[PDB]
Amino acid sequence: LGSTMPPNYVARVGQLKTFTLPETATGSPSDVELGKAMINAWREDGILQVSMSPRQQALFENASAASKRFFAMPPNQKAACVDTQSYAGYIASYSEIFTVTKDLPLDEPRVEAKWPCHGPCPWPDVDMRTPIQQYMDSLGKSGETLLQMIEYGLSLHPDTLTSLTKDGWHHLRILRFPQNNKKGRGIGSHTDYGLLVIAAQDEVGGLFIRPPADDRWVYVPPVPGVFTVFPGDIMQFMTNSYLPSTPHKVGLNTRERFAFAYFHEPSFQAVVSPVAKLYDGQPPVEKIHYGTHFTNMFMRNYPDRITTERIIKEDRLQLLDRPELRTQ
Ligand SMILES: O=C(O)CCC(=O)C(=O)O
Ligand SMILES: [Mn+2]
Repeated sequence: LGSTMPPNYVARVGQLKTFTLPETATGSPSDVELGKAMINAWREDGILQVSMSPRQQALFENASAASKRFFAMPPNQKAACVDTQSYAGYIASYSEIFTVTKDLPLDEPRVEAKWPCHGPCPWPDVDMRTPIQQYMDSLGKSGETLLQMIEYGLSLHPDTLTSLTKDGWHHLRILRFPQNNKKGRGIGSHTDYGLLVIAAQDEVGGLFIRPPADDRWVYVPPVPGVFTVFPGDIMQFMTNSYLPSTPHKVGLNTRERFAFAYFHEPSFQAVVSPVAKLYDGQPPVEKIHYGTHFTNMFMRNYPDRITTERIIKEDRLQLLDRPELRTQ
């Protein structure tokens, strides 16, 4: 067994299905079968595991070392990693996070135009950049494949999902959780606001998920060599909950935990519409502008951040009513 389950936590140990993703998804009968089997795993368990190739496993090991190095920095070398235009940077709460949003230079056209959330990432040095960025380029390649497989298994119109993620606002949440000695939680029960979540953890362990109802909590054990995938609120909105939005909570174990939360997202300028085929005939009139969706939550979950104060003081929430921030 193992019992790597954090202490004082009642849950069922989960037996997950690992899958091996192609490097190049083409629409072959094998890809369609793999997609439909993965769709079945998300509808029965709410989460599934994907095997890492040796290249993917090495980028993950390089990125896992860089994270321990950042959190090993002094409490003020870390606090100085904040930008006035980007939500990227360090947060300390009882986890600690370093979020990597789209790293855009000061002279980039969308940064010059004061678009909300757009700006350069506050790296301590190029030694955290090369590692985590190369992991995000590999995780991005997996995100596009995972979406193509959902398209083939839900028999969706080709490029129904990959058309929104061209210039996707993919972001990574580099997580470190403390030991148990809130006052007893890492993160409470919550669902992800995005499309897909590719997650990774070390051997300590502490993730719990809630599977989709048939017609209690499940502990996700740390299997080496694999990463987990579960969908978010945007996927549930597009699919009329045919693919779920998995609720999940993180508990503190007897050691410190190091984890990664990758969000494969639509473009900041994407207008996500529901899939009519999966709404029995009547799709809602509601559409979600991802840029507004993202800005509203981050100017909300991080309300006293100087990134949020500058948006209200430069009225950047107005560029969101402009059509150029709504056309990809
Ligand atoms: O906090 C989350 O939403 C994901 C955390 C995670 O990936 C983990 O602890 O394994
Ligand atoms: Mn989450």
